[PDB]
Amino acid sequence: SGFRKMAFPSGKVEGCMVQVTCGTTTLNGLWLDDVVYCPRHVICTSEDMLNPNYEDLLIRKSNHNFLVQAGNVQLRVIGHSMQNCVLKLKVDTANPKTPKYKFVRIQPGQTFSVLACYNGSPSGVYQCAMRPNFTIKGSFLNGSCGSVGFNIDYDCVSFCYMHHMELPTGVHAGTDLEGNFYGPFVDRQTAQAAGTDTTITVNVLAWLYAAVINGDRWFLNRFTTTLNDFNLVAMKYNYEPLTQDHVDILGPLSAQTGIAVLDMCASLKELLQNGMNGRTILGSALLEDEFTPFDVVRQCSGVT
Amino acid sequence: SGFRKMAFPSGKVEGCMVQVTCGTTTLNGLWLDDVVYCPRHVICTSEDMLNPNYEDLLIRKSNHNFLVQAGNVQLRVIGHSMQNCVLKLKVDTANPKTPKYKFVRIQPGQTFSVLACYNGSPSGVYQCAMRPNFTIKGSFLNGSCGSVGFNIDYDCVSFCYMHHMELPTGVHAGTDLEGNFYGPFVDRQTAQAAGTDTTITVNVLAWLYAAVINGDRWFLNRFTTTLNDFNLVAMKYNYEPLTQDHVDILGPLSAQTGIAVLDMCASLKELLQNGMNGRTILGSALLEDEFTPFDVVRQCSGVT
Ligand SMILES: CS(=O)(=O)NCCN1CCCc2ccc(S(N)(=O)=O)cc21
Ligand SMILES: CS(=O)(=O)NCCN1CCCc2ccc(S(N)(=O)=O)cc21
Repeated sequence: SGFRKMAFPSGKVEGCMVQVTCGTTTLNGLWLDDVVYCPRHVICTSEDMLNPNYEDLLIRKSNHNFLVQAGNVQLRVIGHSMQNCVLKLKVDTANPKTPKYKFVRIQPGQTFSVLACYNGSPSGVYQCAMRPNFTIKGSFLNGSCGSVGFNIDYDCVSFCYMHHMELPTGVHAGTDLEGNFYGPFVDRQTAQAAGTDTTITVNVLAWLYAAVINGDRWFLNRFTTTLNDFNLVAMKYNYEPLTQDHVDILGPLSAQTGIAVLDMCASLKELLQNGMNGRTILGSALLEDEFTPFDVVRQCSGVT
Repeated sequence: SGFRKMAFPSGKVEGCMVQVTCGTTTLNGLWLDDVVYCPRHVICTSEDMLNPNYEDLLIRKSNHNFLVQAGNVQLRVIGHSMQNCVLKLKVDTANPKTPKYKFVRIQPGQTFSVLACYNGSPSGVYQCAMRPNFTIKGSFLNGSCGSVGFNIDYDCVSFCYMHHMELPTGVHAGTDLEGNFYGPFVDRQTAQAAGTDTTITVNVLAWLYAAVINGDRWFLNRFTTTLNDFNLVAMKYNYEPLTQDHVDILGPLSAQTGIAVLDMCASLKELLQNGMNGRTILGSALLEDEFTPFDVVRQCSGVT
C-alpha cells in the first residue's frame, strides 16, 4: 500500500539524451534512430527570440553548425529540417540505445513523466499532468529546453512532450515530437496568455478512489448526486465538467471499491463546498488532480 | 523556475534489477559486480514469516535453490551468504551494467529515490525521505521487496535502502545494503511500533527558501526569532529541534535569498501557529519536509 506521485523509470529515455549546440546556444536533443529532435529556438540568439523569423534564421545554418554530442562522442550531422517548432537533425549513426518508441499527442488532463536535462545530461525525473489549459507546472531552468515528457507501456516509450519555454507566469509550454505546440503558445519571447486553468475532475475522483483503497476514507459520506448537480458545483469551483466517458473510465475503480461513481462525486461535492477542515487525504491537504484513472489502477496493481 | 518532487534518473539502477526466486517466493534483487543482494525473507514461506529462524531456514537452501533472473537470462549462483537481513548471492557473471556505486547508510531526514520493482522489473520512481522515526512512506505492493533507494552524484550511485516490509500502519521499513534495518524493525510478521514521527524542520526551511526563490513569498513576515524560542514552538508542533548544524547547512540558501535563517524560522513559527489560511506554498497546502537543503540547491541550480 501507499500512494506516491510516481514517474516512469527513465532509463530508456536517458539513453536518448544528447546536447545540441548551434552558435552560442546549447539545449537538449532527443536521439531516436538516426534523427536528433530539438527545439528550433536552438538557432536563435538573444536578439532573435523577441520576434524570430525561423525560416530566415535556419537558412544561415548548415549541417556543420549543429553540434550534437551524445555523452562524450560527437555525432555527424548529414541533414537538417524544421518541422513546425522542432528541428530534425539527421545524423549518420543510429542510436544503439533507441528503445521501441512512438510519438503521441496527449490530451489535456493526461499525465506523463519528464526527464529534466541540462547539456544533454539527465538531472531528475518527475510526474506531471498536461493542464486543461495546455501548460505544465514543471521544474525547468535555463538549458532545460529539449527535455522530454513520455509514457512507457511495457517496452514502448511514447514521447509526448518537448519543453520549449517558460511563460512570464512561471508555467511551462512545449510541443509534441512533431513540433506542434500544446495550446496557443508560440516560440517567441513575448507575453502569452495561458487559458483559465481548471481542475481535472476525473483525476481527482481517481485519486479519491486511490485514497479509499489505501484506507483514507474519512471523506466518504451518506450522500449521492447526479451528473448535472455535480457539474453545477464543478463549474462553481472551476473543475472540468464530468462526462459519461469519465464515469466509464472510472468503472474499474468503482468496481474494485464498490463505491458508485456518483457517490464518489457526492463526496467530492462536499469536499469542494466544506474544504478538508484541516485534514489530509493521501498526505495531501488539497485535492490532487495529477493522477489519471489509469495511473491509479497501474500503481494500485503493480504494473511494470 | 518551478519546484517539483524530483527523483534521480533511474537508468543506472534499472540495469541492476533482477528477479530472485526461492521456493515459491519471488522478490527483487540488486545485481552489482558478481553479487546479487536481496531481502533474506526470500527463503521464508507464509508459515515462517511469523517467527522465522533465518539461520535454520537458510541451511535447507543450496546455491541451486536461488533462482536469479536478469531480464530473460538466468544467472548461475556459485555462493550464498546472509549478512544481517540481506542475502548475498555470488553469481558467476559480473553485471555488465554495474555503475560506479557505494553502499551508504543515510541519516534520518535525508532523501532518496526509490525504484519500485516487481519480478525484477522497474515500474516507477519516486523521491521520498527517511522519516526521523526510520520509516518511509512509499508505495509498495506484494512483490516490491528488494526494491532499492539510492542517490546519484555525477556517475556514482549511492545505494542507501532496500525494501523489506510494510508495517500494519501502512508505513515501510527496510535496510541499508549491509542488511541492517533502519529503525527498530525486525524481518518478522509481527506488530511493530514505529516511533513518534516528527517533521524534518531543516527540510521545511529549505523548502520555504525554494518557495522564495520561485516567487511564493506571502508567508514572509516582519518578524524574527531565536533558536531557543523557535525550538519551543517546534516541540509543540512535533518538529525536529533546529540545531546550529542545520542553520549552517541552510547557509547557501540564506545567502542566495538574503533572508537570515532565524528570520525564515519566524515565518515558519507563524505558519505553525496560524496555519496557511487556505493558501498554498509551491502548490502545497501543507508544510513540505521531503526536500533537503541539498535538494533545493541542486534543483534550483540544475545539477546534472
Ligand atoms: C530565459 S531567457 O533568457 O529569456 N531565454 C530565452 C527564452 N525564450 C526562448 C523560447 C521562447 C520564450 C518564450 C517566453 C519567454 S519569457 N519568459 O516570456 O521571456 C522566453 C522565451
Ligand atoms: C504481505 S504478507 O502476505 O503478509 N507477506 C509477508 C510479509 N512480511 C514479510 C516481511 C516482514 C513482515 C513484517 C510485517 C508484516 S505485516 N504487514 O505486519 O503483516 C509482514 C511481513
